[PDB]
Amino acid sequence: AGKLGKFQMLGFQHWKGLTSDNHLGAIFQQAPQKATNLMVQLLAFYRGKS
Amino acid sequence: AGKLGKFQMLGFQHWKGLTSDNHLGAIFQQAPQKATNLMVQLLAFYRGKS
Amino acid sequence: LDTFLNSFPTREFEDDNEYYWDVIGSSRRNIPLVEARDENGVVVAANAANVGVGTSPFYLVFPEDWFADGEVIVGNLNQVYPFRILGDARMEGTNAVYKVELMGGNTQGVPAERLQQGERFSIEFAPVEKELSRKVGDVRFTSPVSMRNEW
Amino acid sequence: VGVGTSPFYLVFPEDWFADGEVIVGNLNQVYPFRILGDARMEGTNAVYKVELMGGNTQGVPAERLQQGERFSIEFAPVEKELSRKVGDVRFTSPVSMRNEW
Amino acid sequence: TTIRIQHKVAGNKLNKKLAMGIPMVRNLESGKQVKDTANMWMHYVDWEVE
Amino acid sequence: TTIRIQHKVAGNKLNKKLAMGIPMVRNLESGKQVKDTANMWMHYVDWEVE
Amino acid sequence: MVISINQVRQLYVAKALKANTAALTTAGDIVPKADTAKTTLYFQSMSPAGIVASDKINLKHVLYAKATPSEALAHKLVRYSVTLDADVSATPVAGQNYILRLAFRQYIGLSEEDQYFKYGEVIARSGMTASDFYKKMAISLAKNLENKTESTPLVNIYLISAAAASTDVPVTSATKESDLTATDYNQIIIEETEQPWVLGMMPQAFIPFTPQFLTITVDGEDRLWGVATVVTPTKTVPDGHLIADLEYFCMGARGDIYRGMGYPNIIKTTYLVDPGAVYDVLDIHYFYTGSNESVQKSEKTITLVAVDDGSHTAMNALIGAINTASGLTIATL
Amino acid sequence: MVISINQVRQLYVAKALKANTAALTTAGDIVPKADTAKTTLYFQSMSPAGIVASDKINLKHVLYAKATPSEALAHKLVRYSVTLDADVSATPVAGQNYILRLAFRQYIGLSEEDQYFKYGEVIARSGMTASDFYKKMAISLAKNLENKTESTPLVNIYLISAAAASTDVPVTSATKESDLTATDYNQIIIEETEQPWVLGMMPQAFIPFTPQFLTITVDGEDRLWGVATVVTPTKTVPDGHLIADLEYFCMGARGDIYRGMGYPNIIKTTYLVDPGAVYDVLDIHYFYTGSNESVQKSEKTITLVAVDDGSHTAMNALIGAINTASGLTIATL
Amino acid sequence: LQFDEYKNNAMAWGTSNRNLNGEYMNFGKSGNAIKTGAGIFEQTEVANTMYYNTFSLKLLEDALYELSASKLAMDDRLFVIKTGERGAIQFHKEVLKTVSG
Amino acid sequence: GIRNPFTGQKGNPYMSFDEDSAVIHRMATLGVCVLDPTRTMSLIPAILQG
Ligand SMILES: [Mg+2]
Repeated sequence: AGKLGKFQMLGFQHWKGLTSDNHLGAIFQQAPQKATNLMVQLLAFYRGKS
Repeated sequence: AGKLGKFQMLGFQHWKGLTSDNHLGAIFQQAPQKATNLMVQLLAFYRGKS
Repeated sequence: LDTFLNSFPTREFEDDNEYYWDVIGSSRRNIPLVEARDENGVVVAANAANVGVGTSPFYLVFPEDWFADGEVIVGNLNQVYPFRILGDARMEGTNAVYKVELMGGNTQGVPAERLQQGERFSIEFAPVEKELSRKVGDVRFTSPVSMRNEW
Repeated sequence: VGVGTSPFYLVFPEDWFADGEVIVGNLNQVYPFRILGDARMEGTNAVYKVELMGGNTQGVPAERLQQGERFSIEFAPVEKELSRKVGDVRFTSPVSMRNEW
Repeated sequence: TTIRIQHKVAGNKLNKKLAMGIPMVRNLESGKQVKDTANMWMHYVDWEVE
Repeated sequence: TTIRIQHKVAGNKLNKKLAMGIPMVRNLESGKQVKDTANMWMHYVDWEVE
Repeated sequence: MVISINQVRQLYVAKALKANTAALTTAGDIVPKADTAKTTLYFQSMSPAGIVASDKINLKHVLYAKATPSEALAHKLVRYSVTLDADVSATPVAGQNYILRLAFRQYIGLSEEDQYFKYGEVIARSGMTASDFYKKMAISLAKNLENKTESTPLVNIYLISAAAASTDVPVTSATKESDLTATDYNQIIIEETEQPWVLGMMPQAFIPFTPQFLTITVDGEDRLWGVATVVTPTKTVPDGHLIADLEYFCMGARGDIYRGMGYPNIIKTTYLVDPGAVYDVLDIHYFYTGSNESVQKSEKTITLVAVDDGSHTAMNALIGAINTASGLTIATL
Repeated sequence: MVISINQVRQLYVAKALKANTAALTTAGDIVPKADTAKTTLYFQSMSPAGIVASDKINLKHVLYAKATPSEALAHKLVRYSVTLDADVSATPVAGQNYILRLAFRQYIGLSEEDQYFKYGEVIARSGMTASDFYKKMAISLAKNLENKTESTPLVNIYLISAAAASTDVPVTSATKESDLTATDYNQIIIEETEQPWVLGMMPQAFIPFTPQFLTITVDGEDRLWGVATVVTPTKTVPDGHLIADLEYFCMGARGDIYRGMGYPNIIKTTYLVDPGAVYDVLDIHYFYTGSNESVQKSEKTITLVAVDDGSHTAMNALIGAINTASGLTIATL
Repeated sequence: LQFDEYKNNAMAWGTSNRNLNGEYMNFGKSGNAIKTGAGIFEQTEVANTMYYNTFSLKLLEDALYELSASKLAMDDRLFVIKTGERGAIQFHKEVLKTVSG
Repeated sequence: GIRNPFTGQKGNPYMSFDEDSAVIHRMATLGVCVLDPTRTMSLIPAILQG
């Protein structure tokens, strides 16, 4: 219940019973997905090569 | 300058000249590497299942 | 000096970045006691009388909600005074107070010095009636840590 | 003497250590001393501006800085970006003996 | 002697994948946390109910 | 008319990899950032001096 | 940390009381709102980015509403007074090795099987009094347990004299024999210490221990050397780190469940609890049931957290505003 | 907010100024240390995890040292006063459509080639005066610009009554002309607004603008109906969102460059700048030269920020502590 | 040769200079921090370390049995103690004194 | 400068300075990782702590 190295920023975590999405993101098991096919180029008429 | 939706995390960033390791770390291009074969199992004699 | 250092192998990396790995641990816990209260709410001092006379209800405060509805939990003296929980926890902040009982045929209660701060409690099981039993017991999870190094 | 990370001076009877080097006392790696310049000379004595390495907030005791403490060289650590020159090397010489009839 | 257990999950956890920022572990019968690689959350709930 | 340019990078940027938290972009002559999959920071320095 | 829930738990910070909706100007404000026919209670709170409200509590459907102080959520650091057994020998036997073991039980991981053992030792000599023993064994324990190299703080050890009898003189690994100058030391106190805490990642957890003694040869038998009794605690870990980790969890209920997962792209929720202040906690635990054949209940709880100044000024004014508005008899703490 | 560097730049938040190393007890303390020969200057400060000293400044190798007040670093928001062109007509000519094109130039993208336009339109009536024009023009502008469900606010609209002439009458999309009852309106003020800000991830940026007018057929002549002049600014964006970004960058030159990246596997840095408080900045720019042939300068700077309340109390005491220790002549703001 | 001793003295007798906030405490000549990481002896002495004044077999047998009963199986309790020449004589005198009893 | 005693090159196409001296510069990066420090047991004399 302490630290093994100097830079141990995580502690062992535990809970009981019904598990929420809040319980899963706090144990770092929920992350937003990247839509890799989705890419946005901002619309403009570029005139730098003019 | 501004946002395209309600939830935009980043604004565009820019700099001039000498790039340092935090110039790359503030544009999120410097991350620690996960050493996957290195793994620590804490030593104990486990007397469950006994 | 190098003959000392040549007993350790070399592991080869790609860059001079900080690296991290997973430290994995253990799971079999028990929970200390904070304080014990009788059925009218008075905190059980060490010089008090017996607390669970005639399977009277009384209370155990714990630093976290680790226990469940119908479970039998035991103190330092396992199976001598078994406490069966009655109902879910009433959360007094970060403090789960369980209304418990005394199983095992116990008539004259539990002594007051067996219900002090630092007394550790672990889960035995959750016994139910044979006819028209209602759901008891619950299920618990754990999670690991990580460590780090540099150059 | 090294509270926070404060400079203090170490007087040696010769110039044996170099700029940027880590040197250690009798309790070697508990208090590592970093050279913060060149050895400004006082006769044969060479005084060294010194700060402490490690995470040494407390300092170095005054009984670890007296006459007779045996110092040795460790290494010269340098930064990852825009590093500059540190360290030096050392040399020796032999002796002789004679006999008669 | 008749015993009973109970666990409740939300219906959001039917196919809930675990984006493991830290690895997800199983509690063994021995007491050891073993590292696991299945990404579904109900694989870990069914381990602890049994 | 005579002109000059200069740019200093540190020595440790020789084989400095980019970790790609965001995409790494490259400014074009037309005034449009285009995303690039080159892993080295010197690929983006050598485009800018040109 | 991650806490258990009775199907939900949502937390609101009561930094101030404004008594109507139009006075919500700074963040952290709270207004207990209800109607005249006391059927609905809710809390309009000023978030860091606008006015927000809570779930509308049906006042026939509350189960309990009891508020706890900040003195009931403070972990008391356990003490152990280590002395010489006068039945074995009142003074130290002039030859033996006197060894004391500290049996830690929740070293780096959660279980009682992740143990750690630290030691102090004194070679007793002739003419050594009982006070010079405790001067020499509090020095030996401090070099092992309060050293500068250890990854975690393990115990704080102290010496108590016979003249003072209550005041602790702290002995550290840098403490010398010439600093501890008293001829009337009568015990050694080994006290638990507070472990480090990182907000939401490393919870508040403690390493318990047990001072254990080894056996010395007195006459012909190996008698255990000493006796250790639990002394009543004098130092408590305050409430701030438990509540700051309790806002942080219950903020994910009304918000983003991933707090920082994937970092160019996070939604920075701003938290209102100071980790360096003590707080009072009020829990209204209610449910929902409809007028239909669906008569089962969905239990819910709403936590309100206000600063404690020692006389509970902010929470009792918060409790009293709920009592007039909603007609609930929350007990003044 | 990434900035440029000449070489490495370090920042130290001065939350309290002490006089000894021993007085450094709280996170944010500082003390300027020097010799009695004034040949070396460094700043001992209290980090959130102990005492840390700064680099050692050679007092012969300083280039400049200057202290910047808070009002020098406060962005003045740009105001534009839209009136009817008196040469065209001082009253609205009946039956003509009065359209105004606000030309935004640095909308969401980072260049002048990413542009955006918002319109406002008024068709004039037979008895419409100048004030009734400015009322309906500002109702139409705020209906288009300040809708609630836009992505970001762009500009603020303010009528001015000619009797008041110095108090801004705020016009929003919820504003009706039943609320605007004054009969002497002489201008429409359009003023840019402060964009959102996340520390490190979103810098402090502004979207500039110009009002442009379409032509009306006055007397058979297509004349543009109005003029737009830039009046003196009356609002300022405070310094706090600029210094917290200046600390978030300069805490990777001392601390961790990997901020957040593999999210639970990070070191988390504690930042001592409150972003809702103004600061004054002191830049001590200095260099290092080697012994014989290493004569190239390593030109670096040490930043110090002190929170200031109106009159610059904490910075002028910081400079006064540096000037008596270093022997420098930093001017006091 | 001197660069060879720099590499070996840093791999064993290396000391980290970073805070618990993440900040490094020693800055180079170019102002960038010196990011020193610890060595063999510093990284391994942060746990399971005993500082004894006099050595006894009652100490070391109890230090190695409470360790092994908690963590190791029966057939896994072989301990190869690395020491010096004087530590072997100090070991020899204690297991002589135990066997003489 | 003009000559290089480290190599033996008399004469210089690209001079660094005019002092007629020679300087050698070397650099190296290194590291040591100890995974678990609870799996090494040590007994040290008390005079070596400090
Ligand atoms: Mg060890």
